[PDB]
Amino acid sequence: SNKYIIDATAAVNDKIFDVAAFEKYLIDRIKVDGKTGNLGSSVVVSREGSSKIAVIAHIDFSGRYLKYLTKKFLKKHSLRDWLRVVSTKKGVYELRYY
Amino acid sequence: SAVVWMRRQRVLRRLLRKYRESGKIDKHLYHTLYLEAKGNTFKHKRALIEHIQRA
Amino acid sequence: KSFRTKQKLAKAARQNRPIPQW
Amino acid sequence: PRQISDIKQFLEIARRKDATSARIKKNTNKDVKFKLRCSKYLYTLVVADAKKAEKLRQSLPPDLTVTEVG
Amino acid sequence: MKKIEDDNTLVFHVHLKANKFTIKEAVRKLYSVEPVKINTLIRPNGTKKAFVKLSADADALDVANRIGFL
Amino acid sequence: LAYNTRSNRTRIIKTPGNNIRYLHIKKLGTIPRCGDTGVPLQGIPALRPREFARLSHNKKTVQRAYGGCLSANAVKDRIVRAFLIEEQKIVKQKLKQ
RNA sequence: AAUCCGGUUAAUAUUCCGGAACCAGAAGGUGGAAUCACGGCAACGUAAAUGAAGUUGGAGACGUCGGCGGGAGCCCUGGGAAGAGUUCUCUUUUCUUUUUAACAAACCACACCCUGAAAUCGGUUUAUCCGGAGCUAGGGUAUGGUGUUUGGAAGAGUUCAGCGGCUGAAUCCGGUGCGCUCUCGACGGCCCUUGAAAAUCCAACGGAAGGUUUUCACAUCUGGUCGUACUCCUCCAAGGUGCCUCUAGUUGAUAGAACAAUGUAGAUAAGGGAAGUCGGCAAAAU
RNA sequence: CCCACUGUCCCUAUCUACUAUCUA
Repeated sequence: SNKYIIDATAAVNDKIFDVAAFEKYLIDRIKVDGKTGNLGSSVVVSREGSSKIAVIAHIDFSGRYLKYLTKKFLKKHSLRDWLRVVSTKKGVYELRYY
Repeated sequence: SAVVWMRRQRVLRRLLRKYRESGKIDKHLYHTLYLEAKGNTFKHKRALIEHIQRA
Repeated sequence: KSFRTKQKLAKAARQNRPIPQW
Repeated sequence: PRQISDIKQFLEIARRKDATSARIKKNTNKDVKFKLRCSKYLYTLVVADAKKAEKLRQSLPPDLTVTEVG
Repeated sequence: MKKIEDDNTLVFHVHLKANKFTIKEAVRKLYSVEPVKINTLIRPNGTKKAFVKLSADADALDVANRIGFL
Repeated sequence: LAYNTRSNRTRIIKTPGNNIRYLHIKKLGTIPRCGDTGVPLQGIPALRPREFARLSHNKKTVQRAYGGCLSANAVKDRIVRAFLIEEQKIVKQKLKQ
């Protein structure tokens, strides 16, 4: 039902984060009902092109949850100083530098 | 105890009035049940339901 | 504060005025 | 402020000399609000279709100093 | 000066027995201008000060220049 | 106005500036009461004594004899009592004549 | 009799600026209404529908206490959104915010009326109160405490993003409770000494008088005098478990250096346990 | 009166802050 989009055009251009890395992180950290990989048919993650990550969910999926998941990878990469998560529009999150 | 008694009395009175309007209990039975319920005869709604079924 | 006390306070504050230098 | 729902009386109260200024509001709901300032009361009118809204723009007298969104 | 430039209101030191009615007629007869609102206060020294809000037809800045205190 | 009294009955309202302000609400009006019975009359809105002037003539009085000053039940009783007393005077006069 | 919101100062705001209302009084004018208006069994209703003298009625206008009901705000909290966190990992997580005024419109429920004649007593309060002086029930009438939908009104405010003042977005949906604060309604007591006055406004009876009236609508005008800065008996008063913390406000009260004796205060002490003193005074014991 | 208790006492000792002291 609802669609959530995470833009990674800047990350791909600056090589800070790759589409494969984002897809692997999303798959391994999607805590759908507390279980990784439990997205099922209600929620499906389908990233079209190597510039965005799209999730179509029939249930609630918090944008803060996506931001928190994105921040965990950013903290792991230790790139929080040069990369921050911003919300360009409702259901859309993008990464911005300083 | 006053808060519990106030809620219990209102619930019993509302249930008895609803039963009287539904035709389950006649006017005489409803009046007798209402008088009895004032002395906390039925401490639970199930007790009143059992009494109505036994009636 | 009436007009009277306003003028009385003004003249009270006009009494403790520094002397002209001429 | 009297909410006015009759276009014709909105027209006649505009022609009457008591009217001074008029404002047109375009909200997000694609509704047009006609606010007319009178001596004591601000009369408003909400219309929902643009073609009637535009037709009532040109139906307003030219002497009235109408203004667009604020 | 701020009120003259922004609020279009002149400021005078008026006679302590002058009310809003006489202040209006004094300004009209002395400066040939039209006040539309007058607000009077009494300063701590017991002297009346009156703010004379002029019309939109005239402006405070030119009238102040004509008086000579601009 | 220090030393708040019964006059300073303030109600807190939320302003459009996200601020809580107290608004002074005046005392509610009382409906007129019937002269004889003393019970309030029916059909008269309860407004302030000064605001009662603005209402129309028909909005303050009921369309009946002694309407707006005596209750309908009192009006019926007064009408009945007067007729019976008049009959007694007529009966007494005939007997005395 | 009658005002709110937003904005504004180095210092003043329900006063100033911008916007939006309200009251009182004054005349004519325009439209509408009656020839001293109709309808409903009734309670009563409506755009209007003259009322002298004289005679009344009502509001103002009235103790106190307790419980219940209603609403508002505040507090609590679920999401939604935004930002700021924390984050090897865990934590859809932590913190903060999420506005609608006066006023103006349409609609939204205990007292009475009509049918009715009741106990085999019914209705019913948290608290048994009423009923042939007319119950339950049915249909009405009025009073609208309120609530719904708007207008006011997003153009404002707030929060995020930017650009160079401008441009974007959001400002949402709930749930609630013996919660606190304020107010209203419906009761129940205690009264006893049965609970200020007047200004002011309205209505009734009455029938003088005769293009007239018109308590309907709309336009037009005006609102003087004085206080208003500031300082301070009384107002406003978060959360958690006598403490701790947030909001807010200070970090001042002449300072420094040394720590012997003295004095005050607070402690601990082997063995004995009131042998001390006129004396279990003070401590510890409990 | 009995029991318990303790620096009241034999018989005082130690520690802490303040005081006390000096300096401007």
